[PDB]
Amino acid sequence: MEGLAGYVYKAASEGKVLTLAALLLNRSESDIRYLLGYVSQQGGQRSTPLIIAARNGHAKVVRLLLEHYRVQTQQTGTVRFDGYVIDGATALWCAAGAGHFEVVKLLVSHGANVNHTTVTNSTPLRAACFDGRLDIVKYLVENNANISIANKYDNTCLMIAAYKGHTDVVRYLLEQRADPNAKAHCGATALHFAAEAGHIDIVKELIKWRAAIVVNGHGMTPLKVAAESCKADVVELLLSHADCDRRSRIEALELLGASFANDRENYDIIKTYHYLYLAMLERFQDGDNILEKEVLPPIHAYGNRTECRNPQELESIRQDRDALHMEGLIVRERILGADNIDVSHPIIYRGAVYADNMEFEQCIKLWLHALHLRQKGNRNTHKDLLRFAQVFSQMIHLNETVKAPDIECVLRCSVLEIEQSMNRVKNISDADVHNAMDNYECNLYTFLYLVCISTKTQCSEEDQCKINKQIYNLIHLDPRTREGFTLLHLAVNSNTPVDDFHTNDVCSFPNALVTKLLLDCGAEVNAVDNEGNSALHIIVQYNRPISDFLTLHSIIISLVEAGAHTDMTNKQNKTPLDKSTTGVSEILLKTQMKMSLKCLAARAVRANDINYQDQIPRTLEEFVGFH
Amino acid sequence: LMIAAYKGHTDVVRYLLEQRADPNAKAHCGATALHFAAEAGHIDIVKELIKWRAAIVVNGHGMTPLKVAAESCKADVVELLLSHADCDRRSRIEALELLGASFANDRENYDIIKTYHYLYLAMLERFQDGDNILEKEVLPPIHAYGNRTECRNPQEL
Amino acid sequence: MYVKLISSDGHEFIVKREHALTSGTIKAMLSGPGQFAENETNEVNFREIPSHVLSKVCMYFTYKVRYTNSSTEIPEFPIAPEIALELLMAANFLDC
Amino acid sequence: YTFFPPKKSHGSCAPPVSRAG
Amino acid sequence: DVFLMIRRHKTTIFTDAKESSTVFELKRIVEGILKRPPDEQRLYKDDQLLDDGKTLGECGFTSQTARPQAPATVGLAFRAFEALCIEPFSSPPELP
Repeated sequence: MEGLAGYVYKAASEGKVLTLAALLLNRSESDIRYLLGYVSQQGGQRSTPLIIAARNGHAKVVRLLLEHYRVQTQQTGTVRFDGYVIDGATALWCAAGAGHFEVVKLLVSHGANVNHTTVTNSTPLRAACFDGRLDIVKYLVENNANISIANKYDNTCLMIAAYKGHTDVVRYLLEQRADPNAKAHCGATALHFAAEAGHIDIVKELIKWRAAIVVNGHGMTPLKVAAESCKADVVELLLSHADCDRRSRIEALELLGASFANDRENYDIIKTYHYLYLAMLERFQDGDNILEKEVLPPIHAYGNRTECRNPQELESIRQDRDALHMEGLIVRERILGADNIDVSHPIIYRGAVYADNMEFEQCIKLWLHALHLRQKGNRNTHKDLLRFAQVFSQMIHLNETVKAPDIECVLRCSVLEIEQSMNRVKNISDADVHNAMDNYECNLYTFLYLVCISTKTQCSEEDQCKINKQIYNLIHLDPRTREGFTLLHLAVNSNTPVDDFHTNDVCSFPNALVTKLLLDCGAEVNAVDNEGNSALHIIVQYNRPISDFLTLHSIIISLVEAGAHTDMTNKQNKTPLDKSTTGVSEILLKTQMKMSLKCLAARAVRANDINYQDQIPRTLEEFVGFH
Repeated sequence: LMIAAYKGHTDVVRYLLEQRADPNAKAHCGATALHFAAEAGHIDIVKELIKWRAAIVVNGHGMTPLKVAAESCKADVVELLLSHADCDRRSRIEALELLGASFANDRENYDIIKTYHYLYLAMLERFQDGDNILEKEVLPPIHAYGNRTECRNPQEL
Repeated sequence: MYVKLISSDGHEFIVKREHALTSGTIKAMLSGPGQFAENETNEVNFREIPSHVLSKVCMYFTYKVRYTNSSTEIPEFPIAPEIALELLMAANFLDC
Repeated sequence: YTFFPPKKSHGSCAPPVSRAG
Repeated sequence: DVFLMIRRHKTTIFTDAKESSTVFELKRIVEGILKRPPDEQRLYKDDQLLDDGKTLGECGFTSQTARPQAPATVGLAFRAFEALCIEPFSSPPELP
């Protein structure tokens, strides 16, 4: 039974032998086998009592269970609670991930499962390498288990040991003559993972095993990755690999200096200048067969600089920090192209710093260029749009003007990103549908915040027309949330979430200007949700009729003038007069009620319950449907 | 309790009322600890006192705490006091009218659109029943404010 | 000056022009080649709906003329259950 | 200076508001 | 401002009568709209004769009784006067 399953789970959790023995006996065989071969749903996650016994290092109770019964370790369970909680793993997987050697050895001694394959085909060796215990890895290797198991993206245990700090695990893995040239899905052959966390010993061990250098899928060498991670030690080690040439040395120094120019943890402008001057000196070190810096066309977002082709211009900007950071951004963009994953993360950091230092217009340009690059890369830029809305609301709250073409550009980019988000949501059925829908709702909320900011900015007539065109384009795809909420519903609802940043000071929902702009852009005023509520149904449920009576009056006037039905019904057959829950909203709706004979006739038809099917025009059938 | 309600320190007054203080604390001027909160627009303090049921009583100047809240242009406390479920209608019409009047002429709060909308809502709520119409009793026109005679109709408003 | 509404049973329903101008298709029927600019009949035909729905439509026209802005307490319009689903189609056809 | 009346505080100083009231 | 309905065997008129008014005004307007002299016209309301222009209230209708939702039926009698031969409208069909 489920209660008996909980009882035996609690008995096995405390590591008590006699309590579990008294709760796993005096019964038949089928119930006992069900008890020892099922998971218990604890805290929203299903887990075997053996899992919770191995997690606490209760080796005696599970050993006596193996002695007194024939319980197997092949039970399907989760992996860990560290942001994964995916099922399919065996009990030996969590035993190896629990950092307890004795439970692993007793599970191996009775029905070893060293070659378990989950949905991600992760062996217990993966969990042992994640834990970082040498003895468990050694015993699992001695248990005749393959060490060359590659996942769907080729998650080799050597790669995940190089990513972690366990140099002992990776050195034991390479001591068995494992292949270091293991290709991954992204082309990372275990050196990009090694030289990303600044593991000098792991990188030295892999270079000792001659892991070789190959450019991955993103067009980056492992040395370029090392320079990207702001780790000088691994760069200095890789520069002595004897196969680097002149082309990949000065560019690696420039990439390291650019990474040091704009980073959160590692921000040293003097180190950046020293590395840049060293790279410039190494370029102009002989005078013959000179390796000149390639000159990209100037970019408006990065000021108006034209790189540093000379040591003189590099020297003159030693005391000017922002020009140095712009130069670092320029050389990073030149080296890494317009296709790297982390190409805009230093740009994001610099924009955040600029906003924190009240430098806004340059921050706006930098974040606009970063958004353009990320949209070129086709990634989830919901957080970038959230930052856009936050900085725009901060500028508005600080009584600072906002450039209308910038608003139009970020609105159009957000519209396109919402289009691809809708395409992804349509494509995604059940893999990450919750995350996709959360990003969908976040994109909708950010668009609403941007619209609210745009309503509070003085803009040109052409700029206003372009913004209205963008809003028209977004509405004419009809985005919807989980509970059928259109964009108009979100602009009318009082329960629309507002971000904890400066959006609270400016973007307040319900907002009359947002709804007026949406209806002037041709939003569907009669659109219903999953629950049948219209925009007029939600606006009467507003529980603050007098504090912001301006907002309520303007939005009801706009909804009625746009053509909302002041008499339609939801799925619960409730008129917004009846669903008004407020005297003021009821009175405003009654004042704005434009009565018609069709409405009264349909309401009397619905109230008296007359079968209207196949007796009315088809377009009138919908009229009976909501009236 | 009275000064804590007047001041913005909601923690102090909430601790005082949680320590079983007096909710009906009369002052020399008649302000029973609700006017001090509903003069500075502290919505949370009024919420805390209503949770503790501070009760509504007319002060010395012939004003309810709702009347003071309407006088100080603070609309949110006016709403909260109207949602007390013991208010009747006439108090609601006069409170909305006083809120519009206070919004008409004040230093910190001066928004004539708020005055027009609140007076419109007061007139519509007043002329809601159709029958049993609550016609406004009007003082005779005073030469100081021009020669107007209020707005007894929504049309003239 | 007065609009003469006939029905399928030949019952006349002469009402005021301003009363009958609320319904859009009534205005359309009066316009076109049907002005009859001698303000004596202004007659229109209805060869598809019975007389009781015309009676209800005329009473609704007087209702709308009387109660369009008179306070906010609009009186309850009387609709019989049997005549329902016929006044609805008539109202849709009259765009009332 | 101008003509702006500083009496909005005087309408609120009639309540006993001070260090002591 | 009481709404009245005047019905012959086939035709029907919808008119509004002021509360502070008499029957003479409605007789005049029905004479103008029906080109018949007032003496020929008879207000056989509720199978009862009525006077010419004395008082609206004594005739049997008030503001509440003859509401615009359903004004009271008034039969018109003409000299050969005719009886109350008001032909009823068509019966609505029964419920499905």
